[PDB]
Amino acid sequence: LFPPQWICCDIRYLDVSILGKFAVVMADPPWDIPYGTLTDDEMRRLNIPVLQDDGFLFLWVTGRAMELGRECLNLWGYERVDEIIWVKTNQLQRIIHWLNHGKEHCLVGVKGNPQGFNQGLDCDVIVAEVRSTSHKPDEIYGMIERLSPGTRKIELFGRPHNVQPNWITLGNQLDGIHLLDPDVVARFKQRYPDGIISK
Amino acid sequence: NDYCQHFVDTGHRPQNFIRDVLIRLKDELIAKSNTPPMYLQADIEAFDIRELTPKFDVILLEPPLEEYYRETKCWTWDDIMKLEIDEIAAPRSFIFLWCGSGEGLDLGRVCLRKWGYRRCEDICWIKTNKNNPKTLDPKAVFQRTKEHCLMGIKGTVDIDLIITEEPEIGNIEKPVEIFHIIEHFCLGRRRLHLFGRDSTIRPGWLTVGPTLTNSNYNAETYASYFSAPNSYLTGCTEEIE
Ligand SMILES: CC1(C)CCN(Cc2ccc(N3CC(=O)NC4(CCN(c5ncnc6[nH]ccc56)CC4)C3)cc2)CC1
Repeated sequence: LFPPQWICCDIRYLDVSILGKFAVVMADPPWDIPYGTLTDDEMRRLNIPVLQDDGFLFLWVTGRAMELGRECLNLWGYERVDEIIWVKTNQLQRIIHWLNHGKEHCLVGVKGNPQGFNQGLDCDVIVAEVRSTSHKPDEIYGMIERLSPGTRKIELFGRPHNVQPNWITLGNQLDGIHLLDPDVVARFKQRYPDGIISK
Repeated sequence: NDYCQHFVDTGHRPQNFIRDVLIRLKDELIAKSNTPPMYLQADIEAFDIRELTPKFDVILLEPPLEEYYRETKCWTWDDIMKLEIDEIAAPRSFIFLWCGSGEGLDLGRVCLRKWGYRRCEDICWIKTNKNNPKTLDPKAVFQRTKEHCLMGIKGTVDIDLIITEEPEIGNIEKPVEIFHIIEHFCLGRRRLHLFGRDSTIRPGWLTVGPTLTNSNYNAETYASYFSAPNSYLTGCTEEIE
């Protein structure tokens, strides 16, 4: 089901096995380092490994999560094979602890033996304007679509604007449950006959 | 405007379109404070590092990675990890380590931890290709257009980006700007550059490398530049009368 889909839930507790396998996973976690944060052990316990067999993980990091995110990436069974940086500009294409930070990092991990992807189409730098705070640039999606066109993709810790075709978006600030893929709608009803996700 | 789509369309890397890419008393103060350049030819694999004294406030480490020779002795991370960097680093000191863009971004972090540092900055050298609108690493997912220099600290004005045009094939030089970023930190005066070259010799720095053609290093002479009353200067203050 190509059009946007999403699930308001706590990713800590949702049974993500109902979602099937994805070619690309993206996460922009609320690293514990102003909103609902997760602890490092909670981050480590996320059931990422079920989400994929062969494919790519995109994982945004900052600060000390630069190391912690590498740890999680490895724990979950990926190899870091690239790292994208987003150069933050204003509308006039000028750049926005010890140094001022002109960039944000997104680790790229691979799992299994993915085949049929278009590696090498884009380059590891994004140059794009800041929108709201904590908002990743839309260009990541075009990059991810060219890398792996038409495939199933899941985003973790998304927010309303993040919903995209071919993507299922999980986040706690989303508006209810909107699912259109039959295989998912089936497994959802079976695991959650009453539309509530608790333990 | 979507500069990733545009790179896909025309071959211009997104960074080509960043525009614009006084602290003058500093720099002059730095320049007054700089020791005479000192340099020493040494095969660092075969060279007892401890023979370099006194302990350094800043270490810039630029080992020749195999990936630097796309179309051209390479040091592996295996080799680099075995360097005894903690033996010549001062209790409070700083390391700047050039890690490339591949496995170095991980193995370099292992080195920093192995030698006793915590990373506090990741400096990115973003290479524009305005003058020539890439054969990829096997594991690569994207075209690689940058290099990382990791900053580590141990113990108690500038941006984390350097933008320049990609050097000619087989030019392994790193942007001189890295030196400016380091000097503007005002971290102390004993500064070591491991795997430097004749071309990187510079006031304020001790350069050690296998390809240096001449040497002038002398431990006692070097040490004399930091004896009292000069032991603790940042490099950003006036000389003591
Ligand atoms: C490109 C960047 C600069 C890179 C770094 N990063 C840092 C960042 C900043 C803010 C946020 N969050 C802000 C927010 O308000 N909500 C969420 C989204 C839904 N969400 C949850 N969804 C399901 N289960 C949950 N359990 C507990 C929370 C929770 C809480 C977080 C996003 C996430 C990451 C930003 C972009």
